[PDB]
Amino acid sequence: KISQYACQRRTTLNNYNQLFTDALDILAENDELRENEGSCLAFMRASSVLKSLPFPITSMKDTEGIPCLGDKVKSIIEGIIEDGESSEAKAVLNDERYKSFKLFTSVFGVGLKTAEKWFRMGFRTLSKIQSDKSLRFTQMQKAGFLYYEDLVSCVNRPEAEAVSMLVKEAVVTFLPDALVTMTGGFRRGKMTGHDVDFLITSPEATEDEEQQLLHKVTDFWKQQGLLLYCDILESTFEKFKQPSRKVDALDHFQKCFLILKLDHGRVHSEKSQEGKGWKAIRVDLVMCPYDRRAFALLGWTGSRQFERDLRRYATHERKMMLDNHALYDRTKRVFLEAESEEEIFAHLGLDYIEPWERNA
DNA sequence: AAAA
Ligand SMILES: [Mg+2]
Ligand code: NA
Repeated sequence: KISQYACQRRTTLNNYNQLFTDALDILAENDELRENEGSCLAFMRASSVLKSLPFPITSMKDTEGIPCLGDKVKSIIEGIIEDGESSEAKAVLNDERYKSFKLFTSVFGVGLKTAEKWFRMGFRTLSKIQSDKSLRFTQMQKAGFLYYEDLVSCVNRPEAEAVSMLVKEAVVTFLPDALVTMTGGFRRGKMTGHDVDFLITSPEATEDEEQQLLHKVTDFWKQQGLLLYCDILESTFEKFKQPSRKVDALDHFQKCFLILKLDHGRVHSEKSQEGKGWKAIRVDLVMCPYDRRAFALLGWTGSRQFERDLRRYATHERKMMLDNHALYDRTKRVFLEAESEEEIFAHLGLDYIEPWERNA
């Protein structure tokens, strides 16, 4: 019997139900925009469970025994089986508010509030926003518009690997024992991504050395002329605090949101200049204390739905509190240690789910 | 105030 929890399902990139899940993902995104958290969650859970199926749904009978498929969701599935299209998802794709929100938030530095503001001002295109003489843009938005075409184009695996080399080369210059791991979608087996994320940790670095590494690495790139954008968020990590109770847990580790200049010569692909000879790439770096590296790796590998269900399962089924920094057992009244993701899964009483099986 |  298929579990209601993504952390008890294996979800690989061979999705046999993309016709259904692309429609459910659009409906979930619209409910997020319309601030309908409940309807958003119901569509996300339904989309997630269909992504785990090893076969395509071809009739309503095929949905028998599948959890997280309410009456509203089953009406949407029925409509797609009928003529290969979702009239509901088609109406969202043609909605002016939905189109504007997708288009405006595609800019780095533009979120829900700024997209809503521009829509209510009567803006509908990025050309009209950029050329407006009354609008004032944040430094993040200026970078978002300047490098827009590069940031909107997919980062592929040769580019992600080229970025990994740059990150490792810079990091070991200041901390030679540091462990650098690519996380996010690429760790889950994805061919593309909007950004490249890394977890950095050092077994021998001091509290101060750990704090200074992201500043040293970004100053080095600034000197080389590779730092196009940089925002460093200082750590608010607390060694002895209980893990988050929130549905969507916050990460308190030191991190930085960057835009790096990736020279074409560094990329070893099949297509190896054409234009400027470089590509702007969104990169995130996270630095964590050595003893929390398994919790941080688990949180940053994702997917977002896999993380939500992991934390929900820990709370509701095991009376445990899990977040990117720790695992606390409320019955035993102890923090649980882990040197690997496998040990976290074993503490939770879960069969180990490989990173490429976490595409929930 | 509003970047996973
Ligand atoms: Mg990612
Ligand atoms: Na955005």
